[PDB]
Amino acid sequence: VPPSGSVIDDYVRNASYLEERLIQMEDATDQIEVQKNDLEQYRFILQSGD
Amino acid sequence: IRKIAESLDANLYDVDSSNEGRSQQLAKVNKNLSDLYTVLKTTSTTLES
Amino acid sequence: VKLVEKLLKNNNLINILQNIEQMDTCYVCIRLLQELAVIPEYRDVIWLHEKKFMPTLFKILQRATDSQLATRIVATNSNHLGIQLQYHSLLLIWLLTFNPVFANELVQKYLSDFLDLLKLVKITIKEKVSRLCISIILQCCSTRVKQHKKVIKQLLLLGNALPTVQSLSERKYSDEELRQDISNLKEILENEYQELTSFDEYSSELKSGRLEWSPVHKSEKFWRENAVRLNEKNYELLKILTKLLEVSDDPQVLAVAAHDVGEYVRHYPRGKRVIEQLGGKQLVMNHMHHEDQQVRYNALLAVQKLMVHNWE
Repeated sequence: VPPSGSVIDDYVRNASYLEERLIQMEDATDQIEVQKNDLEQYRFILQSGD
Repeated sequence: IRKIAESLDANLYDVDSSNEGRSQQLAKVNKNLSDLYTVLKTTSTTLES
Repeated sequence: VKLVEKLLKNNNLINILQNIEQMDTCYVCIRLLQELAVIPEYRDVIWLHEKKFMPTLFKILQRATDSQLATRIVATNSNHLGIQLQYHSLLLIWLLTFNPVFANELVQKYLSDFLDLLKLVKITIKEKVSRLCISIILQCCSTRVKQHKKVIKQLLLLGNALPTVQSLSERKYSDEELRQDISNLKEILENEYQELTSFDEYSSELKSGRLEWSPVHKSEKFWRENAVRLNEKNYELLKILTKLLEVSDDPQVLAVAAHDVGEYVRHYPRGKRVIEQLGGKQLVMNHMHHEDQQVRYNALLAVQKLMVHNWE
């Protein structure tokens, strides 16, 4: 077994990059629900009450 | 009414008594939901893949 | 000074040096060449003959680039001390370190190999080798000559060494000469990096009609507050870019155009009205329905961040 490449550092940076992007994107499409749900309910009022 | 009902839930709402604004009322957010229906699938697909 | 004239315009010895499968020959020839190079006024005269040998000087290092001579899977890559051939080569390349104007031009012809030399700093375990790599690339820098800044610009353009810069920074080698080498290197390469009051160059790009992924294109370290530039003409400075985006679908420019729009709206939450003037969400979802998944990713990022922080 000889040494492997020291691109360990390359992996450091790129894996960081990718995981921060993951953290950003994951919690983005999450709370869209919190704002859309209230009006998705209010469509009920939009259906009657005149 | 406001300062009494805030305690539980005050999701302020009222329709246009001239009930033809109903049209844009529907559409303005119907388009929004149509739009938002996508982000969910797009994000899920990219992340899982 | 005179014998050398006949010793150089000749061609039989050079024919002897042309071979690649024999190392002793070129080794010793250029080794004695560097030993005599102690007379600095001979690199000058041989300059005109550069294209005859300098590519030969570079072929060995280009082989060394991906060829992992240290990993002895390479059977008989060189004699046990043979690798010192590279040491001597870089020794010579340093011997030409007192005339910058000499280094000034030949670069325009073979900048690429000089660039990808970057790897040698980390690749070679030998201190000498990485040392000479870094020292040569640096000393190319000098206040002595002109255009001594664009070189590092292209360095960042293609290589993006700064990762490598700090990477090698964290692992010094107890060599004072090297300490100063790398210290200079870092400061000299980084201080200009913030040479971006980019209204001028953004305007130049605007009139250029060409866009590309670039730190000049992308650097928020200023955009902390720069909407002032956006304020030139009713925020329409980017509307031209938007209409061009609509015009064609070139991947680089197509993606970058809407890439920073999300950032720019992030800079002003009040810009919802200009955003609805844009109203390109249909175009954005279309971009999520085109090739090059990366640009689709970027378009989704833009639209999602935008909507979310209009209703965060």
